Amino acid sequence: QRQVIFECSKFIEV
Amino acid sequence: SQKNGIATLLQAEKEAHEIVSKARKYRQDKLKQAKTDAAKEIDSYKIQKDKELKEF
Repeated sequence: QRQVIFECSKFIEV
Repeated sequence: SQKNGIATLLQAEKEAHEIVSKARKYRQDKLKQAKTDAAKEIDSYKIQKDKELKEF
């Protein structure tokens, strides 16, 4: 659940 | 376009939520108004009866 937040804040920052 | 597109979504959703809440606000306010504008009709009719009761 930590990783699907780390890899979906990055998708919004891109 | 990552945060521009999400920004578009976020702003749209706030704006939809607020228009629908404005129509709901309008319904509450009209039902209260109904309660108010019925209170005015009652005491103009009562004093009408008071007036012709005084003739007697």
